[PDB]
Formats: sequence, C-alpha cells, structure tokens
Amino acid sequence: IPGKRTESFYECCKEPYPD
Amino acid sequence: IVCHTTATSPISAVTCPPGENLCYRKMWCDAFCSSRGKVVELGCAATCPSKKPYEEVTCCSTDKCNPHPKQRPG
Repeated sequence: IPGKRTESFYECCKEPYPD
Repeated sequence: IVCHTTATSPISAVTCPPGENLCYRKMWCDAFCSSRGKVVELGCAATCPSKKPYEEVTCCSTDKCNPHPKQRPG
C-alpha cells in the first residue's frame, strides 16, 4: 500500500523529491 | 515582463500577474543536495526582502531572473 507523500519539485528532474 | 513557470516538471516560461512581476525561488538546501542541486520552487512575486534567510524565499526585480539551469557551453 504505497502511502506516498506530497512530493515537491527539485532543480529540474529529481523524480518525486522524497526518495 | 516574463517569469519562469512554477517548475511542475519542464522548466519553461510564463507571464507574471498584474501585481507580481519579480521572479522568486524557495530553497531548503542552498549548496548541493546531489542529483538536482537544491529543491528550488520557482514562481512570480511582488516583494523582494533580504536579511540572512538561512533557508527562505529569494528573488530578482526583473523578468526570467530565476533561470535555474543557465547551462551554456563556450
């Protein structure tokens, strides 16, 4: 069951920021 | 005036609102977190303070003045 955070942006392309 | 997008995924370019004009960048690394430098959340703003943020919202009173890539050969 992937909970998944409220992932933000990074420089350009760090995927979903957390992990 | 222009100002870079919010930075959803593709760093593009967009117009600023009737009030806001300067480009801001919000960062909580300000150095090198590896992979993608720092968090850096683009966006248009109206004010630009300065007093040692240690992690806050910076900006520049101009157009696309937050270009995070700026990577050009020579």
